[PDB]
Amino acid sequence: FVLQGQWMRLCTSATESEVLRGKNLLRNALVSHLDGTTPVCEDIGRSLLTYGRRIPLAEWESRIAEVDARVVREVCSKYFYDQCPAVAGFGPIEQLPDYNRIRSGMFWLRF
Amino acid sequence: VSASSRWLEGIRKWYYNAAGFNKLGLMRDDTIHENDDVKEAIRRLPENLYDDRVFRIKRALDLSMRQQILPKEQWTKYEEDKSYLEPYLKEVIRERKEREEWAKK
Amino acid sequence: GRQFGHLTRVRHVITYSLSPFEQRAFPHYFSKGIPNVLRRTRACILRVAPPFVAFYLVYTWGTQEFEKSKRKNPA
Amino acid sequence: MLTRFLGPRYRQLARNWVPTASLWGAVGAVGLVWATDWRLILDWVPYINGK
Amino acid sequence: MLTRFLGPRYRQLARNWVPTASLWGAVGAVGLVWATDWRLILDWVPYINGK
Amino acid sequence: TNIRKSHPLMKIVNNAFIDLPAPSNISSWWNFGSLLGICLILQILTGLFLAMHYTSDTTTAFSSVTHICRDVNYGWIIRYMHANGASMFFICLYMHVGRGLYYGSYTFLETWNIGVILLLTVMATAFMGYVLPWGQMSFWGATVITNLLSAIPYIGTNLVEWIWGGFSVDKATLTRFFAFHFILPFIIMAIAMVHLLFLHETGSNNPTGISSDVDKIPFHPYYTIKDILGALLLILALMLLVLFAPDLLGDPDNYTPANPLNTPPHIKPEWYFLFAYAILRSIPNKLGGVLALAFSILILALIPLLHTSKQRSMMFRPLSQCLFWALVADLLTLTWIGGQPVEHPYITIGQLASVLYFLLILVLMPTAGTIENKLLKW
Amino acid sequence: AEPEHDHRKRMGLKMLLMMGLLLPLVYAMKRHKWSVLKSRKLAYRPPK
Amino acid sequence: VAPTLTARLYSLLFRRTSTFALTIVVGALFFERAFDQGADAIYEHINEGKLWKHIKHKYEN
Ligand code: HEC
Ligand code: HEC
Ligand SMILES: CCCCCCCCCCCC1=C(O)C(=O)c2scnc2C1=O
Ligand SMILES: COC1=C(OC)C(=O)C(C/C=C(\C)CCC=C(C)C)=C(C)C1=O
Repeated sequence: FVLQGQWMRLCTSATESEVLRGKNLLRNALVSHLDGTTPVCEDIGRSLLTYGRRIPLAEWESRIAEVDARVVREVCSKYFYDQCPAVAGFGPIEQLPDYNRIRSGMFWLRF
Repeated sequence: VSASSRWLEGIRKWYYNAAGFNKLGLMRDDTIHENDDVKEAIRRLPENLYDDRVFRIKRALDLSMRQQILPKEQWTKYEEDKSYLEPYLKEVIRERKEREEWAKK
Repeated sequence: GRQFGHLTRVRHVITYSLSPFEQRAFPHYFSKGIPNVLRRTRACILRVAPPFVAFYLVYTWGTQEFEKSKRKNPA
Repeated sequence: MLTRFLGPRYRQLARNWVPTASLWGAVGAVGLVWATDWRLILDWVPYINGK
Repeated sequence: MLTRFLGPRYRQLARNWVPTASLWGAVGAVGLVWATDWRLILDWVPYINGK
Repeated sequence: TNIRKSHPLMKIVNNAFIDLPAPSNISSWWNFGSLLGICLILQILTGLFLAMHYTSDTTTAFSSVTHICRDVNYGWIIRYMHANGASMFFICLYMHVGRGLYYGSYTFLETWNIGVILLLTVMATAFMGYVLPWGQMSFWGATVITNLLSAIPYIGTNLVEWIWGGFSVDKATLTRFFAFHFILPFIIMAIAMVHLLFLHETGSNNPTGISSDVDKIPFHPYYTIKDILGALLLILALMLLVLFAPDLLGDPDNYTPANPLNTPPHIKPEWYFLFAYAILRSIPNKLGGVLALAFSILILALIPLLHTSKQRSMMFRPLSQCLFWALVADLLTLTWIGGQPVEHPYITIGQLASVLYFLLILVLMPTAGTIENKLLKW
Repeated sequence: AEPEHDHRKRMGLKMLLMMGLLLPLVYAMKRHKWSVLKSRKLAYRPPK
Repeated sequence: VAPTLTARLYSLLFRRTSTFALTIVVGALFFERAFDQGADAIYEHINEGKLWKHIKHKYEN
């Protein structure tokens, strides 16, 4: 319920403030991730496969800095809103919501 | 040994096919009414028999929902039908009837 | 009452499912449907039909007989 | 399916609750007598035949 | 006692739910228009003035 | 967390109609529960909108209903909807008790037992109902049914007058009745909720009779939508009646204003009482005949005690399956007999169907159940 | 006896043409939501 | 035009539960006209001279 209602809140009514938090959290993840020979090497190697470049940290900052609440509500709604999810479930899963009811969770009636 | 007890057997095999729980992969012991005596004997079933029982019923209620039936191949052969519950059920009733005689004195 | 999570114990069973926006609501509706209803009727006729034909013949007789009973022919 | 309830103890325990069950019909009838003013019975009772 | 609800975030979040709330009165009135057959309004609508 | 789960009121709704585990599995024969509900409020609504115009005095009681159909804007739909609603309420009752018997549902004692109390109550209501326009079927309706109490040893007479408003069916009888017919459906609604509370304790039985704990599904969205199609189909079978054949399942006697001097030749109750009518006039005893009618319905009370089969449902029991449809057809037989006058074959066949009903249920079905036990080595 | 006659037959036509739209659409609505359940595939995978 | 139109419908009208509801409400008004027209006119055509709407011209003013 809570995970789904989160997705939807962010689809519809992402405030300005939390997006700056996420932006910082992401910057902090990024710099911190590229710590020492092994991460940076892995990121060189992978990046050239997947982007055909290495994308310089400043470019990521640029790409991050662009994003705000609208850029969230937009890009969330595009991917999340009223979309069929894939669910996988394992172990004691009697109470795992029926798929219809999960898929109902993928949009708000109020919106 | 007998022509006639092979006939009571043929009547029994008829009624079995006719009842048609087989048709949904069920066994006779899947179909039993759950009372207290029955409920406990399900409690007493070993892990595998229990897990096999839940699957049979799950498969059947699924078919019953979609108003279907198995391939004839996949039905439960009368001879192949194991009264896996019988001994447990009997032991339960046996224990209950003891408690019942004791309650009488 | 009784609630999901607290119903019964179930081990080792994989359910595969599909979203209704991924699949037909009416799939092989006459291709597969008509063969089934036949099969289901075939399945049940000899239990369901005979009491109602039993009623049928007792109705059409009792009608025939009642109004023929309110008649004379000689004297 | 009441075979269960036939044994020495059960007859002791019925025999126990008999004077009580006796009196409970005494309560119940005399109440019905009074509540309907049953006429037929109450004529027998001195004082209470108020006619 | 509603001082709580006055800040930058709250105005962002109202500004978020504005086009929606706009349309919800569009839904609600036009429904009331149709359900009462409001005469006064519906004369304006081509096709629907059936007189 | 979800408001739907914890708010004291919404709680109740969610536990009953949203998150409630139903079987994956229950079929159309389960739709009657809800359609009975849909019947109870549809009867409450039209019944209300009718009560706004009806009057309960004899000298005006016919004339008021006429007033309704012809003058009261849409009083006709509002009325024939109400009158057909009632038979529709009966098609559902009989189908629901049908499903209950076939499939072993009676095992749940208090639920079925409440449900028996429900049936009597709704019978009693619909009788009072057709009395109200004060037609021919109404008067001898109110006459014959009350007079049943006269068969009680020593005290029956007094009661028959006590409910009547004195010495025969009169003014004091219609007013009386209108009040009872108003209060009883609300009482029904109370008992239906008690019925539900007891049901939801176990959750629903299913076509197999094997426990569906192993495959439960949330009521919403599956049985909200299966229930809606079901409800629509009820509105079809209702609206077909009201809009094409309003008079079909009623006597035209009720269209003649009550004459306490007539009693028409081709007399009968409403169709849903025709099975029962047959049963009671098949005995040339006052005392015997009524005691046959009582036992006609209060038999349902006994059904659980006569369960015999090691299996719950009838789904895998062809002997019992056969004797079941023998019961349905026999009941159709008694409906049909109820519909014919007390003359030549009609009499004997009617006595036989009477004996057959009480045979099938009391003796034939318990034995058939036991034979299948011995057939499965059980 | 019945002045409503032609009014009721008029509503009846609508009822018939309306049901004729709704019944397939309500059916299509149920058939949809149960489509998840109607096409579900079970596999049982116990040890040994 | 003949495939990518259920699409066009969905983007513009069906995504938002507002515009969804607006569509059903705006759509219902237009439907109530077209139905009470068409069906009344179907009901006309099946009688053609049984009804006072056709007789009207007989008894003037
Ligand atoms: C299905 C049981 C049933 C229920 C529930 C019920 N009615 Fe009736 N009622 C009937 C029947 C039957 C008639 C008689 C129909 C007929 O023949 O005209 C009727 C007739 C009436 C009439 C007289 C007008 C007429 O059509 O004959 C009134 C007034 C009325 N009911 C009020 C109520 C009210 C108020 C309620 C809600 C408390 C109610 N009814 C619910 C069975 C019921
Ligand atoms: C003589 C018994 C009987 C009568 C009459 C009866 N009920 Fe029931 N009802 C039951 C039983 C037993 C079930 C259990 C359903 C099952 O498990 O198959 C039930 C089921 C239901 C259900 C659950 C839906 C379903 O059918 O499974 C509802 C709702 C319902 N009843 C309401 C009603 C209403 C409303 C009435 C009319 C006042 C009524 N019942 C008449 C005994 C009956
Ligand atoms: C639950 C309380 C008991 C009330 C239930 C009523 C049972 C229905 C039996 C039908 C009785 C009946 C007759 O016997 C009869 O002769 C006539 S002539 C017009 N109506 C009836 C009539 O309704
Ligand atoms: C799984 O079993 C159940 C059903 O599916 C077979 C139902 O459809 C309903 C629906 C009940 C309704 C609409 C109540 C109407 C009655 C009153 C008195 C308001 C209930 C509760 C239920 O338990």
